[PDB]
Amino acid sequence: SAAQKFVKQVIREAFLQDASDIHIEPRQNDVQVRLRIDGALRPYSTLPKGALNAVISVVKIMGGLNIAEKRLPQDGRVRYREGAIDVDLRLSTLPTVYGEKAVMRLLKKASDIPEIEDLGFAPGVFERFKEVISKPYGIFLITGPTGSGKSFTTFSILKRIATPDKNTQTIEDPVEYEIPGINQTQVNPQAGLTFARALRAFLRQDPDIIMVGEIRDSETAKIATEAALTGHLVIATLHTNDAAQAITRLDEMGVEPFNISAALIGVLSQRLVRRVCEHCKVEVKPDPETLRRLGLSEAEIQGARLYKGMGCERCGGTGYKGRYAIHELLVVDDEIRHAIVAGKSATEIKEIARRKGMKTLREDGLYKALQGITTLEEVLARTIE
Amino acid sequence: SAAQKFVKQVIREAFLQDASDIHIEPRQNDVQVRLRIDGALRPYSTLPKGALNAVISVVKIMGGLNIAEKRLPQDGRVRYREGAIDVDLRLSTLPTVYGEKAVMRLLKKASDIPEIEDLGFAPGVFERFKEVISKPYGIFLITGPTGSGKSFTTFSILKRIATPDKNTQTIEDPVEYEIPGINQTQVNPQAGLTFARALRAFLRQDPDIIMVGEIRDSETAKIATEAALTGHLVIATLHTNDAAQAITRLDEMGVEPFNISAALIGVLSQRLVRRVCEHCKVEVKPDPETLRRLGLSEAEIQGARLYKGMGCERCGGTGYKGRYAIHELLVVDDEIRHAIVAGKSATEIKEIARRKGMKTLREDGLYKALQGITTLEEVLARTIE
Amino acid sequence: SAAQKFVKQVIREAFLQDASDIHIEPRQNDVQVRLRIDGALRPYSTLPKGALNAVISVVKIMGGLNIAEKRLPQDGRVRYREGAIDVDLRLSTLPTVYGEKAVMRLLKKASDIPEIEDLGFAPGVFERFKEVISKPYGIFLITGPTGSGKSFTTFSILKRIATPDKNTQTIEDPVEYEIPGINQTQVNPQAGLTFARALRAFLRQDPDIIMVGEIRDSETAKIATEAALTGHLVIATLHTNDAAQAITRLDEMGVEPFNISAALIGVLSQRLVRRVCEHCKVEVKPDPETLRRLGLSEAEIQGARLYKGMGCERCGGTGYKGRYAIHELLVVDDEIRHAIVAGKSATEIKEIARRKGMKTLREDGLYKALQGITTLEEVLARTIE
Ligand SMILES: Nc1ncnc2c1ncn2[C@@H]1O[C@H](COP(=O)(O)OP(=O)(O)OP(O)(O)=S)[C@@H](O)[C@H]1O
Ligand SMILES: Nc1ncnc2c1ncn2[C@@H]1O[C@H](COP(=O)(O)OP(=O)(O)OP(O)(O)=S)[C@@H](O)[C@H]1O
Ligand SMILES: Nc1ncnc2c1ncn2[C@@H]1O[C@H](COP(=O)(O)OP(=O)(O)OP(O)(O)=S)[C@@H](O)[C@H]1O
Ligand SMILES: [Zn+2]
Ligand SMILES: [Zn+2]
Ligand SMILES: [Zn+2]
Repeated sequence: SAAQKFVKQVIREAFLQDASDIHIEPRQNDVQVRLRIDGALRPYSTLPKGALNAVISVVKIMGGLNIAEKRLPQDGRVRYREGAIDVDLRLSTLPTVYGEKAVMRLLKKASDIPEIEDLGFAPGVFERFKEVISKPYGIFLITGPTGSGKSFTTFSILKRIATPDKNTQTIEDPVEYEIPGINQTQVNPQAGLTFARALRAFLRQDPDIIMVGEIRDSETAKIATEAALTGHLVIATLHTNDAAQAITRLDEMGVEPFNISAALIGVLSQRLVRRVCEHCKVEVKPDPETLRRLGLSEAEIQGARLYKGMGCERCGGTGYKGRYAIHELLVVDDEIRHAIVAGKSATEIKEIARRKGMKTLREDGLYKALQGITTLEEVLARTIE
Repeated sequence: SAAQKFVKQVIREAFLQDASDIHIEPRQNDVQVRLRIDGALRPYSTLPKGALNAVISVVKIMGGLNIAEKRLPQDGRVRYREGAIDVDLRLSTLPTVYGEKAVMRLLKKASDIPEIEDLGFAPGVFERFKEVISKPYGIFLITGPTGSGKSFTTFSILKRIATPDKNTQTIEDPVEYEIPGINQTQVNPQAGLTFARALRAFLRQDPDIIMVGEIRDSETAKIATEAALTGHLVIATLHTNDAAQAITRLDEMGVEPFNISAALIGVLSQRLVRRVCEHCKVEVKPDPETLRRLGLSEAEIQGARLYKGMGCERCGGTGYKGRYAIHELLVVDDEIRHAIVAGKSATEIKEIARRKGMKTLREDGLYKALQGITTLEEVLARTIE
Repeated sequence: SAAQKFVKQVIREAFLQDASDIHIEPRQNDVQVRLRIDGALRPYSTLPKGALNAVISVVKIMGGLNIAEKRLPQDGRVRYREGAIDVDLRLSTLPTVYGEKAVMRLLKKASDIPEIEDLGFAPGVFERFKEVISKPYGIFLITGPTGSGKSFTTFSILKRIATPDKNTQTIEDPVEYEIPGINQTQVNPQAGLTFARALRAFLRQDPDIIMVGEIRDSETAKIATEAALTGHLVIATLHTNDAAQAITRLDEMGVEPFNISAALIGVLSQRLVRRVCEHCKVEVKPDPETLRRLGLSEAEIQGARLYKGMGCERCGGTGYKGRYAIHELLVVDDEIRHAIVAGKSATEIKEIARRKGMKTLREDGLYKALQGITTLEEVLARTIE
């Protein structure tokens, strides 16, 4: 067909450019198609309004979606294959004013998961991070907004840690990609298999490592914490702007600070900044007023260099190509446990940690921005500085 | 054709007078016709009682309603075109003791939606408003009664922030304006497309900005907060007499307070006041004693220029033409976060917010009455403070 | 049948090596079986993928699990006896991506039933325990999670109170031990001999002490309570984490509040906590804030020491050797009854009880931990939320 011919090419072009998502959107007069690359959407094509139905058909067919239904959202999955390329897609259709909208999400593979040496950790923090994950039990929290690289990190860790002498059990919503040598369980709300329900079962499963996909309940916060106290390694995900507030979040979710204190081994706060395109990279001579505001001594200010991409055909005008990770790693020690009990605020916990040598998201992004890995713009945007 | 001539004229006059609604009311010995202008009903004309059924007939033909049925309400939509007039009309017929009443609403378009610079924000509030909508994720609430300008503000915001690198998704009941650049979806009961069912689907649609037209049920209030939590920007409308009560209401609706404190960027409480007609505008010497019980200081009573419109042909005698918005903008910071958890009252929150810089509705009203934008009574009639 | 033979061989080999746990894990092309020996998982054997369901059915029948239910976790206990192979198995089935995973833990072979003086009650709590179980009649509830030591405690009580001048009748699912001096009846669902059917018969068997293995009906709860009212002593097992919630549990099962208030002598809640290896004990300097937060008085904090096992040859790798029980004893008085009728919450009731001097599991666990019986972390794990 011609609609079949379009879906093949847009998926192929997405796989070739490492696009995260494909948006097929009807509008007043046309159909716009967009690709998400490096977290940001780009224009790809524009179709005649009549093209919409046939295209939606091709997509819905791939995922076993009902062509008859156009009044309700639908959800499908397809293992898509075209000679060279092989990728799973999650298809989503949504009724819109101008007709159904389709979104195709290209899922990653276990192949794609990095080793912990290739995460982007600075030299000093890397050795601390290597240490905290090597502990035999406790709970290690990874926090940040969606698209922060949190899953990539958690599985990077599990890739180094889940050896055959251990049981590695995972609760996930959904399971994105299957990992060899660990046990994975998928949340099933229709059946009633919730995060809290599966976690309770894990305790009956002789676990060694438990991966909690996401902590939203009080209930899962307690069980995840109880697994930790029981003597297991717990890797879980929380949604917090900061490392320290993960401590306060657990308190508000109802974990008493003495439980938190006896189980929390460390918190990692992750954000994902965009990487300056190499072809169109250009030095910008910077601004002493910022750098001043992130109290970089005025000895490290005129030594400092900053960079931006200019936009070229090789980055679609973006000035960016690929992404990089920035890290705020809070390691729990004997001065911090005491501050968790006694009830210090997140701000107070953080000043202690920083005074021990914790680098913040800002301070990390900046160190990477002074290498031209990313722009100062991107750093202040994803964090708050 | 005489009834056709009347309907033709009254829509023409409503159009030119910026009239929300036309009211055609059967009364004991006549028919009364009123225009709502600036939110206030206004006498337009009187018809002789035996002319009712001809006029209702014209109105029904326009919206394709049944003439035979006079015992049950009816509803229609017409795209009205006469001369240079192009308006969408919503038609309502309803049996009353003296016959059927008719209401025709004149609908606005996307072109009527202002730029955020033209929303009427005081300069100190406007800079904070801007910093609130420019955040990457979180939930921002716009509260107040119907006809307060909630939608105008919402889309004004989306005009500035729904840039083409982002997915901007809408759920609405109904979709009012057709907006370029964004994706809109309408609630559909008959198909089972709830607010909550739509919103659940949005989370598999790779969204950046989410707009929830109205939060009515407890489930929708939870999913929108969740979506904010995970890393999405959410703009939603709520009904509260006060900015602080939007916090409390989410609580009452079932949202975990730790989730509220975590996701909430801010609240905007809004009303509409009437502008002083400036063909009537006559300066009025303020009464200091009355301006003192109203919490204004001695400095503010100086530099106070009050006005009242002495009715004219252009303002229909009311002394007012046009409307203006008054604002109460709660910006969430850490102290408001700690008070949201720990279950402080709305009154407690409010006093925190003010101490931190928030102007109440009354205060923003008074401030603009001293600029002669509006009059004192309008401020007092639109604010219980 | 080939499946049945495999399961018998694995349990045989686990038994003989003294393996802790047996793991049957589906994989992508493979069903992998692992044994945990001396703390580590070792590879036992590999089964083809198409053998998975056959094996899972075998182990489900052994633990009385549902074969049909494949998308929820299940749990059962089994006593495996084939020849010299005699071992209590805890069975756990977990839904995973490649199918159901089954885990079987080999339980430490049950020790002989002790005197109530060796159950490990605190000195003060013990005097109350002794006083509750001396009562001539009424119902005494023993409650807690699976493997709490419930059955072990009830038979220890029966060891003391079941005297030859009394008839002591027992309804069990199933019968575990072989105690002299008493009469024991096992539930036969096949024959129609239910918990409730037996309990009505017991009232025609002239009893003195009745023991119900489990209350999981309304009718059983109602008959057991009725038996307590007429003037029989009833020891019964519930599965509630909190002692005070066990009262609410009976109300949910339909027992009239006034029959609960008149019959309930008290409720025992217990946990099993791992014990520190004596040959390996070290002193830990505890944190005053933590102790304070756990309700310890300033006098007690003064010379408080805590203990940990470092890992010793005697205790394998872990610093723990054997178990000990912690207790929470709710003794019903006149005030409690008044709360039950016109029912206050389990929270209020627990408050009242604590005000009358009732020790909590954590408080009980703490003091035992303060003596070196166990670690705080073991105590915190079994008392969380
Ligand atoms: N360290 C990294 N360096 C560069 N790119 C990365 C890195 N980690 C992740 N990415 C990319 O960014 C995307 C974000 O993926 P994720 O790791 O899932 O982030 P996440 O949203 O925090 O994970 P979730 O939502 O908890 S399942 C990945 O698909 C990769 O394309
Ligand atoms: N800032 C403003 N200044 C002056 N007039 C305004 C302003 N905002 C809105 N209006 C007028 O007031 C009318 C009602 O505003 P809306 O925003 O549509 O009402 P709303 O009830 O607050 O929100 P809804 O219920 O979702 S339409 C608009 O149609 C305009 O005519
Ligand atoms: N106070 C105790 N100290 C040491 N070990 C105990 C104690 N109580 C029980 N145990 C042992 O731990 C196991 C406890 O099992 P039970 O006493 O049967 O518990 P239970 O509460 O009946 O569990 P369920 O739900 O009936 S399977 C038994 O093997 C006991 O031998
Ligand atoms: Zn470039
Ligand atoms: Zn005028
Ligand atoms: Zn030891």
